[PDB]
Amino acid sequence: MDVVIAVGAPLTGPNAAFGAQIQKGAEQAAKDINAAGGINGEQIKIVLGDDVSDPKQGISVANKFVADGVKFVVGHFNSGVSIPASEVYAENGILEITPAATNPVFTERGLWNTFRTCGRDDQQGGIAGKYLADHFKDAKVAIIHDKTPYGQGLADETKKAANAAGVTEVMYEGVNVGDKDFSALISKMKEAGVSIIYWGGLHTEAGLIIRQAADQGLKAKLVSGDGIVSNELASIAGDAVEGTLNTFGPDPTLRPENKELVEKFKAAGFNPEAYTLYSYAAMQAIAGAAKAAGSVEPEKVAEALKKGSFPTALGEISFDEKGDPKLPGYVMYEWKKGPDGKFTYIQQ
Repeated sequence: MDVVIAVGAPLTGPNAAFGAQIQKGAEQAAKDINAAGGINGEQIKIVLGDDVSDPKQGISVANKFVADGVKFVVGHFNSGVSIPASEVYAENGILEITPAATNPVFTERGLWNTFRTCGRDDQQGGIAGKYLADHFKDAKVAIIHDKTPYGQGLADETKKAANAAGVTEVMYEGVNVGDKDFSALISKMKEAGVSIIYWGGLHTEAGLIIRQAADQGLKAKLVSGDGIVSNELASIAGDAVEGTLNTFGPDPTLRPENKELVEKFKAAGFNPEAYTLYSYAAMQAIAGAAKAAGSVEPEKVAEALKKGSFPTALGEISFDEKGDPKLPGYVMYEWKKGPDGKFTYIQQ
């Protein structure tokens, strides 16, 4: 009997590009694992669910997955979607491994079923806050967030770390996801002499802020997190994106062992940037744990995940008792033109 594994992701909406990263990564992994004999001799069957980065629609997706006999979910992208969805999964025998949701709460509720291949925002904010102090000790910093669990959570972790390292922000403000006119906020930052904008949120709002700041004559560098790692940031922001900084884990497209895999994605018409291989790796973790467990039962796969180590596109993966991966930490990237002439994030 096929092992039904769902991709829960923002396939449409503002974060569609990330939905594609997750979908393409998981789909290719399923194909590759199936070509090698499947999981414990059984083929993977992928089902898709589009959460539109909307917790309400994520819950409907979660319900659809339960009804369709889903056993494992790779996803979701947004913490505000993944946290509520994970409860539905936890109550209905479904293991969820997110490749991108970073809010600490996701693995801090004592649920048997929650795992990640990505890091978490207490780790990320620690790195970011220390970076602000190390490189912009005397700068006037504005901390702006998108009023979501993820965005404000990351801003707050960064604030805490920056504050402890001697940087006191001159502004701390929330904006609403979906809002697009930042003129007043940018003017306020200009009046305040802001030269650094720390952004707790995603690429859509980040790109709008970067572009509008340039247009309005606010000379400030935007610093953000894992939420902005898409080419679409550059598409929205334009050339003004140059110099932008953000934290992200290791870039797995740069791992030598992934050379052929990355070439294969490109031959299929997809640029497997950012979370693509984090999603690929989540599928690999499920397969490896099931192999070790001698079972495809989600509860048994969960126990196996917390015991052993497994080969993935991210490197050898293992998990702590809360479901968080033991993988390399966050590093700071800068936006610059890559060898292909496009602005992208490159590790400093």
